[PDB]
Amino acid sequence: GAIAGFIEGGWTGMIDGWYGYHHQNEHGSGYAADQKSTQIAIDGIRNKVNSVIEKMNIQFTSVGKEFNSLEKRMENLNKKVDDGFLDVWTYNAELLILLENERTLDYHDFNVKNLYEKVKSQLRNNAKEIGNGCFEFYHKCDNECMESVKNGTYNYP
Amino acid sequence: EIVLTQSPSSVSASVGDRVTITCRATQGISSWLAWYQQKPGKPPKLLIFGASSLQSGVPSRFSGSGSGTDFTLTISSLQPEDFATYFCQQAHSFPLTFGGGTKVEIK
Amino acid sequence: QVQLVESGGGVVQPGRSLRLSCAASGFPFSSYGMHWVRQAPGKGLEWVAGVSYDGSYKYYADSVKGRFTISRDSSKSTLYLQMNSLRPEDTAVYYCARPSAIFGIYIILNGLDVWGQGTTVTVS
Amino acid sequence: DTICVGYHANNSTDTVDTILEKNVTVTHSVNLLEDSHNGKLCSLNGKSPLQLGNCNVAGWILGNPECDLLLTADSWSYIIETSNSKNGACYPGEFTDYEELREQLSTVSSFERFEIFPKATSWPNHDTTKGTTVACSHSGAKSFYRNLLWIVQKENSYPKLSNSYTNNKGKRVLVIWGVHHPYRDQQALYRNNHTYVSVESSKYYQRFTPEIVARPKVREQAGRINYYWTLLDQGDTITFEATGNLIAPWHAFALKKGSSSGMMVSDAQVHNCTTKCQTPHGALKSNLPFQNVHPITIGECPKYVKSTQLRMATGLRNIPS
Ligand SMILES: *[C@@H]1O[C@H](CO)[C@@H](O)[C@H](O)[C@H]1NC(C)=O
Repeated sequence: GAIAGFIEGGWTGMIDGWYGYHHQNEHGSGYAADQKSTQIAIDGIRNKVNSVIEKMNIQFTSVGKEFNSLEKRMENLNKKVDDGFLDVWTYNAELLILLENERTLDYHDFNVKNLYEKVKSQLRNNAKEIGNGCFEFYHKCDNECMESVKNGTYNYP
Repeated sequence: EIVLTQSPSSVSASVGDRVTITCRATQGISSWLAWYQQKPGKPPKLLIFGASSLQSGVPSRFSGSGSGTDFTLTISSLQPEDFATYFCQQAHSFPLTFGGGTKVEIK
Repeated sequence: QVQLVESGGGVVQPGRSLRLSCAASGFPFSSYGMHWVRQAPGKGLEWVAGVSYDGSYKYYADSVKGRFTISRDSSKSTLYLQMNSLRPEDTAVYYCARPSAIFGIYIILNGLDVWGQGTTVTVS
Repeated sequence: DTICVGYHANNSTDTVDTILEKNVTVTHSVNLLEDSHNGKLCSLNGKSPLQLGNCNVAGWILGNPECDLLLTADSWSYIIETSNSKNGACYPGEFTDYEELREQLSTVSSFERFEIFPKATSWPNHDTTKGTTVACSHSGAKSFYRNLLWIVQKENSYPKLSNSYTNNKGKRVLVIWGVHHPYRDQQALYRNNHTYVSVESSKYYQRFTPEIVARPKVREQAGRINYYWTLLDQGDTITFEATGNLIAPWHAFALKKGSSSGMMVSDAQVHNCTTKCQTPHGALKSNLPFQNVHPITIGECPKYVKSTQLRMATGLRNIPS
């Protein structure tokens, strides 16, 4: 979609947020992070990793067991248990992390897309669209016209 | 603004007690809460960021909790150096708001 | 290693101006936004100022809007708190403070990692 | 007059894997796998561990005179055995249910080593000084265990004995004894052509008709003592009686309940720190919910997984240009 798509590059000079804007009013230029979506995204990712950690309910447990020379069956059984849960938690960890990694990357992608479409929702007739995901103003735009759009308050279309 | 309300305003206890503090605001500040330690005449030291994440090097006995509305700072096994005054921080949006202070005296 | 140094706290009369400063050490200063937070002597910490990494977006407290002015220097890696129209309500132990960096981005709006020693501003 | 909408990128190199593609360069990632330990046989929580040194649980519980330091210990968070822990029983013998014993000794730091049949307050006409051997050499000279008491026949006539112990300490009391299987030395040492030991309780229930044999020597010993144990509850009473071969107890161990722990086998040196989790190789932090350090752990520990890395993505596609 957006990430690795038509917005074919990130912004290294943008180091105050994940998602945001470039303005080019003929009054100045630069980068500016959209703080609302970035705060929301960080909340999401944090609740995500934190939930992956916390739902791991742990207690006090030692794994060691001594079985003598005449208890090989129960020794191999205790292995069967330990190795069993080894395999199970290995598997759930691996797949959980694969799944939610993809799901996170699409989370960012869809957030960026919703920001683009969010500004499209406001600049309908006062902007050409440029396939690198960037808007041209069909009117003259000052150093506050660039702000009204950032805070979701753009005037007559 | 957003107004923080720490409770209780002060508390005395011995070493080894289960200490409970609250930080408590108006808006939805999700988990943007930062707990700070303070010794008299000294600058703060970030204890808890993200309202649960333990700061690097801070002992595991410091713990944070709460979400959105109700916030809490819990200390499991208090130690002599932990005698201090504690401040929570709002970080959802400007301006940054702090609390009234929650000091721990000697019992 | 990493720390922030403060200076400029002195005895001053109401109505006049001062300048406090916080020099950074041990971290990429110009990559972070920064904050000035004042501990009103007797009361708790009170956020007063904050600035972005570039210095184009600046955020102030309502009590000091149009009265104080923050700035920063990349060549000197220093934080400037230029106070105008002082009054005893501004009497406070000033702290320079560093908002924390998170997963990949150096956000301005977060908890504060590193503090200065605390330089005291007295207004008689 | 243009305004662009874009996303973040930085000079990052961390790569996370997804279900549809590999080695995806991502602007930030959080690893969920603790893989660093640094040997430090830490004193988890508060209670310093117990190092048995050159001794094992046998030589520590029996009171082998080689194992004298360990007499001090009243507490420990967990027990440590080493690759040199061989000073177990000098006079050799089957510590029956030794694994069960070791498992039971896996709960808290409750010790009270206290005396029940003092060396000379409870045994008339019974030799309480011939406990000695070239097996339990306290640096050469002959000696015997520090928690058991041998009994002889005054060299020609073995009288009868029965001392019962009631529990009054209000916790579970580990009780230790032995049965001596010596006729060349049965008829000489305890004089009887017929002996028996008898341990009775509400929970332990047995006798032993002692054995005669030329068991291959160990530490220049041909006859041997079988070392037995049991647990006594509050108020309940243990009862001993024998016409021969009672290797009588001397003082036993009053345990309790609370925070249970474990036992270990490792060769590191204890230091000063804490932890919620401890391995035979060293401590680690119970904040990341996974390990690949070692399967045997003690405490509030992460899960052991066979994985090598658990890169979890937080940022987005790192696409500089
Ligand atoms: C690139 O990243 C390294 C850390 O890996 C940092 O030291 C360096 O300053 C960064 N340079 C730029 C231009 O980002």
